[PDB]
Amino acid sequence: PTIPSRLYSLLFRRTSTFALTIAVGALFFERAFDQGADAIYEHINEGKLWKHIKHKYE
Amino acid sequence: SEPEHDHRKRMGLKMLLMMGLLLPLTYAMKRHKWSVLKSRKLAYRPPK
Amino acid sequence: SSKWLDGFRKWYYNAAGFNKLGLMRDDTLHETEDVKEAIRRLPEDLYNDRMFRIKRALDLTMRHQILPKDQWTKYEEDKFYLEPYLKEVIRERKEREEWAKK
Amino acid sequence: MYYKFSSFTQKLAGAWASEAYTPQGLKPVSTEAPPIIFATPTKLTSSVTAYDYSGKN
Amino acid sequence: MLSRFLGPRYRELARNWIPTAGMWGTVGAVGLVWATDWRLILDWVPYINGKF
Amino acid sequence: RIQEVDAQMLRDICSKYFYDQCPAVAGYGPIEQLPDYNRIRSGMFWLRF
Amino acid sequence: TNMRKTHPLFKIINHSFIDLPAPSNISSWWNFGSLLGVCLMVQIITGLFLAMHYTSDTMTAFSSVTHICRDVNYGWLIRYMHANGASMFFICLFLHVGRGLYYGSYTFMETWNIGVLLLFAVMATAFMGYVLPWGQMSFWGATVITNLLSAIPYIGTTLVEWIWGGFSVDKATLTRFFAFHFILPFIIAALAIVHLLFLHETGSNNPTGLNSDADKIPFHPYYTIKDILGILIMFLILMTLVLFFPDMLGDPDNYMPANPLNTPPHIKPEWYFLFAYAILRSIPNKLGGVLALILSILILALMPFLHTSKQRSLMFRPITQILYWILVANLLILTWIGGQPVEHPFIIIGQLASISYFSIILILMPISGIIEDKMLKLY
Amino acid sequence: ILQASEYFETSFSISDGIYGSTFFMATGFHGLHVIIGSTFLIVCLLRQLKFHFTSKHHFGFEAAAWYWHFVDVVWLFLYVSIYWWGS
Ligand SMILES: CCCCCCCCCCCCCCCCCC(=O)OC[C@H](COP(=O)(O)OCCN)OC(=O)CCCCCCCCCCCCCCCCC
Ligand code: HEM
Ligand code: HEM
Repeated sequence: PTIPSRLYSLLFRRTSTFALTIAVGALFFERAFDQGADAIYEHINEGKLWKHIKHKYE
Repeated sequence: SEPEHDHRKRMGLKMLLMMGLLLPLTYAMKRHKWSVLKSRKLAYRPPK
Repeated sequence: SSKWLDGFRKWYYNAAGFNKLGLMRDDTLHETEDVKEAIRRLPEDLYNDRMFRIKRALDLTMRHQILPKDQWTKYEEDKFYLEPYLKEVIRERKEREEWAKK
Repeated sequence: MYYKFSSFTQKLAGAWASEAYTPQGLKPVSTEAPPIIFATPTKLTSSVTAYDYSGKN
Repeated sequence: MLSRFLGPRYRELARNWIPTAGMWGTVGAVGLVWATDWRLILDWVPYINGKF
Repeated sequence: RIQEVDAQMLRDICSKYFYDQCPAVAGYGPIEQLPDYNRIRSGMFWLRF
Repeated sequence: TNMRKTHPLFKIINHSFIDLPAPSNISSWWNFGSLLGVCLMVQIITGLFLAMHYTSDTMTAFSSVTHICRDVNYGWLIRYMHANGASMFFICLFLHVGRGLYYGSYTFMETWNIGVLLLFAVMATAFMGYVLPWGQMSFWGATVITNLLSAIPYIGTTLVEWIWGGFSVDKATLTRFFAFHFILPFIIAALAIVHLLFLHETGSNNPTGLNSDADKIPFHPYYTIKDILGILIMFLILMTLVLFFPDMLGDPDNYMPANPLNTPPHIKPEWYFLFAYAILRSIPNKLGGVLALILSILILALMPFLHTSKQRSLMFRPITQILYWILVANLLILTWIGGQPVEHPFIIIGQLASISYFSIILILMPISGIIEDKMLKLY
Repeated sequence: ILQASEYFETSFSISDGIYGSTFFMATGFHGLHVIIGSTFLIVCLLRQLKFHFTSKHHFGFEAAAWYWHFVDVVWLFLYVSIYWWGS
């Protein structure tokens, strides 16, 4: 009834459920990783990219 | 000369973060599937 | 030859480094037809000892380890077990070659 | 003659008299016990899995 | 000429392999909508609707 | 107790005790065609379930 | 019953990659071989996506490459990974040959000879691919090295007129170089199949050089995941070399259009040819320089008959280890000298470097082998 | 250390009104108490590296965990009362 036993049992034990876990995690990882890397890139280049100066020239 | 410069650097940042995630995990898989062999002990039984 | 050649032989035996894998000298010889025939002519005890030492060395070189220093093969205790068999095989091959010459 | 405990199911199965009631053979003298050598000096401990620590106590 | 599999045992095998084949089909559909970035299903999901 | 056994609980019990489990392998004889522990362990589950 | 051992197509894959016995102690260097195959596929795949937009014409080759970089979606990515993948291909190739030399892998003579055929083919493929973008350096490097290939009396001038398809390098040379550059990686792939086939009759070598039949493991899952990890490390190095330093290994003079009347102050090939270039100009005779380049690349073929020790690997030969590392150092010096202009003191350094290179491979290593044989009390 | 950083980079001092006085005084005693807790954890860590805590009689880390949970619930009260609500 412990959490790692049930996490193995209903997610990792079956191979089709393993693949479903991998696919859903891939989609959510794509969204979160794209947001994180885009935010890091726009912070490192604060005021330099076009979207930071796009509002001045409407 | 390089209109792709900023997009290249963004893709490189994503590459660096993804590789820094992926390398210890793949190394861990190698260490698992090879740690079945690297802890192996051999013995010898000569009959004399 | 008296003073340092034996000392240089001991130092070179330490420096070459097959003693710290537990190997003897004749285990390190690369196989030819002559060496394979000499190995085939070995008795069962020396053959089994050789093959265990070889796979122990392969185990040690897998993990990038060496034997402890007390288990290093000593220079004086290193026996040349194979080379009479190898010399006999080389001699009979030379006899066959010189007969094929004439 | 009749029953010998065997057969991997832990059962008193049926077996011949020469092995059920004479389990020790007719060989006269035990010959040797060849010892086991290892590659590295291993700590082959039967009881309590050698020692458990992480430093000097 | 597929009359060799008309019996209760193959029906038993079939009802054993309904959920695994259905879950593999679910994996295939989710992977297809994930790889193609298909707009029919990806607009029905909360968190992935961020770039639209 | 034998009459209680049907197919569903039998394959549930067999999946509980066999599926995705690490075996103990002992061998004696000419056993180099006997595979390593990784292939024997990988054979204890199906990729299709 | 099972398809892995009875199906005639899966039997080949099982015999070559799944139940293949491999030595249990091979280091990371062996991964380089599989990396080479991966690079080949990468190059081929990226090459195909350069071929969907490249126009082999002297008016519209440079312009087509700029259109690939500036207007094709992610075309800059594909072009620069093709270039840096050629560089990574040569890095992995050099370390593959160095592994072959150090651990005595040239005793597989058929595998070694199919290897040096593969090396010749990939050098010619990289040459014609570098001619393909039709910049200043492409045109002038092609003209220089083909004109010195013309040095053979009574034969070389007809051969260079036949190779050029005209009086000098022109549109016919560019188009036939495009056809040859496209088609040579498939002969390379078939020769790699023959390379692997000639290897698998005897099995791989191990760093100790001993008979590994006492302890061998299947290729799956061990070396499968080991080569996967090597592929990931290689892709780190390659994508760092594309996404961060896309023209550190390149040459800026290739970014002007090919002006046939603009001779550059320096003319160089790419770096992976440069050592042979420094063996080329180390002799002040054109026949001598070209033939010395041929011997400097075919001394690898001569190598299996220059083995004198009763051992195989250099793991238990310290003097020959020292001579090998002096050889690698000399090769590095030759690369630097071939990068350098033909002035003082580079001419004497290059001459001594080539002399020491041929002396170390030809003379000094069998002498060191027989010295170590006498030193180990067996001769 | 990053509480010292927000002490360095705040817009007001302890003499800057009753809000500054209350906030800095409460956070100052919280910082003092978490320094005491960190020192107590350092002491029990150095005791455990010398093999002192057994499997049952390990009251030093029990007191450390109780003081640390106290510091945690007090910081939750400062987060609600001073930071989130009322500001
Ligand atoms: C007798 C030596 C005793 C050494 C003792 C060292 C300290 C021992 C106690 C501490 C332990 C240190 C680590 C031990 C390492 C292994 C043992 C060892 O020291 O080996 C010495 C090593 C190999 O030994 P060996 O092969 O016998 O040496 C022959 C010398 N040529 O040999 C060496 O290290 C010497 C290597 C010399 C290499 C010189 C190369 C000069 C030429 C380079 C040219 C490059 C190209 C230049 C360009 C050419 C064109 C212009
Ligand atoms: C076209 C590039 C090449 C490819 C794709 C290639 C491919 C391979 C592959 C897949 C292997 C087996 C894996 C391994 O053991 O590393 C291998 C091994 C080998 N290759 Fe190559 N190779 C190439 C170039 C060469 C060259 C130029 C040589 C000769 C100098 C060579 C000689 C060898 C040898 C001797 C082995 C045996 C390894 C051993 O047992 O030690 N290869 N190659
Ligand atoms: C069949 C596979 C291949 C095809 C179709 C192909 C095609 C091309 C094309 C069209 C170009 C010119 C486009 C450009 O320069 O960006 C090119 C350039 C090049 N190719 Fe290939 N190629 C292939 C394989 C290879 C291989 C295996 C190598 C490595 C030996 C290689 C090395 C190069 C190099 C070095 C360049 C020049 C890059 C530069 O512009 O600096 N190619 N290739």
